[PDB]
Amino acid sequence: NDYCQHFVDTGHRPQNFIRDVELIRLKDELIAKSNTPPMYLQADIEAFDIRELTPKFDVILLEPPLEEYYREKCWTWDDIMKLEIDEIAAPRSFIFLWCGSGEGLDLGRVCLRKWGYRRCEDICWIKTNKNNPTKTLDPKAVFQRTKEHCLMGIKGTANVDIDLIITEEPEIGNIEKPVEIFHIIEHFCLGRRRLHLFGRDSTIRPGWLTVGPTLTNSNYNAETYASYFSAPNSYLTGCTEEI
Amino acid sequence: LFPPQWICCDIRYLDVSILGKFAVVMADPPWDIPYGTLTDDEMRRLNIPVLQDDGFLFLWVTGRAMELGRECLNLWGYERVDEIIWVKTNQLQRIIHWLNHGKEHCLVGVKGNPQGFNQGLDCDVIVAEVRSTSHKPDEIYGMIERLSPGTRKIELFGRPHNVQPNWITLGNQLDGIHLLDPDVVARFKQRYPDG
Ligand SMILES: NS(=O)(=O)c1cccc(CNc2cc(N3CCC[C@@H](CO)C3)ncn2)c1
Repeated sequence: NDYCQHFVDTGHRPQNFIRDVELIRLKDELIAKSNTPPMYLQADIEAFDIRELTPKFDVILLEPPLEEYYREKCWTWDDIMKLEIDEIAAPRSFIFLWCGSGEGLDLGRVCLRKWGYRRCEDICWIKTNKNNPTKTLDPKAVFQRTKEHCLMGIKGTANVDIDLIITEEPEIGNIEKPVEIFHIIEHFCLGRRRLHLFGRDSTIRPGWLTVGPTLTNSNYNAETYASYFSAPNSYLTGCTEEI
Repeated sequence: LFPPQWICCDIRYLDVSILGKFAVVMADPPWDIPYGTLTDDEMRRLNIPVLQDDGFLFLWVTGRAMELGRECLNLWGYERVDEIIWVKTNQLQRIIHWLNHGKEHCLVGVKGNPQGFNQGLDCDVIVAEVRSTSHKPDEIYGMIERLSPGTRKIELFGRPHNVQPNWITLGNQLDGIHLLDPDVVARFKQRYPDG
């Protein structure tokens, strides 16, 4: 059966018909044990000197609010590419950049290279439409856009997850990204200094520092934050038992 | 001339100018990421720019060719305007480095100002089962036909099971040469009087 033809016939996206979206590890308890408490800071990142965010981060999750998401401030790739991300990334560290589905697939790669990362994975958020089997197509678009990409970059020197996330297309005006990206990220056991830029009250999470203009409250303190990684907790993977 | 056509050859050397202009180019390159590999400079030098005036290019990429494919795209005169994702399943509609890979990517680029294409009929996700080696899902031909009905199109690095009506297929695992279009039969004679 041709699922692309079906979509042309019925409006049901081909990914509506993927199913399964043995053996147990559940190591996530290791992660959750070593998790730092959630810290969060309201800040206008356009006007915020990101260098005041210390120490250097092992993982940065960057979710700039793109104009294409809305169809209180949209960020262009011009704004994003000028963030001084490399000034807060650890010499060995990881980035996850939400790029949307348009020009960001190119300009996000430029950003990654600009900040010193090589792209090592391309994670696709595939959006099903089971609940209502076509939006205003971007003028350059050739096809209907039913997915978004999160780019994973690495700078500096086992697999549980796949590079796909499959969830139902959220309500129009809902800009939230699937919480599953946090599960993929934490399953890598990368380092415990994890920063989420442009997070919201609703994304605050144990083990992460969340910075965004729409946070209603802040509890960030640099020395307090630094303390969570002071010896003997320095180079913990975040997937180890407590010392 | 509608029915399938093909040219067993080395794509590095065939003078593709004999073929005329196409509404759609598709290519599954053997990226250097061995067998019948092209190097990045051999890829870069492919004379893609002569195959189209206005139309679309469909370029399969993996690994570091996600970056190199974008480079070739722009070098060849194209802007990437879409990126098709083939989600791979096995029979039971079940999804078959740092992460296991469930998908292959096909960059979509545009050159010129195409007219009379049916944009937005299909979406950018293909769900199909994996088949033989580097055998891309047949759904793609249906997607491209609906997007550009009737027009002439060309596929690079294809195999015998890729020949399709309205397509000229190029590749070195094809069987000989088989051209039906009068114009292209003429030019092929003047350019290669002896095969
Ligand atoms: N003298 S050579 O044997 O042709 C030769 C030897 C070493 C490299 C090359 C590269 N140039 C190609 C490759 C090609 N392939 C690649 C493998 C899959 C096949 C499916 O048909 C399509 N097709 C046309 N040109 C050619």
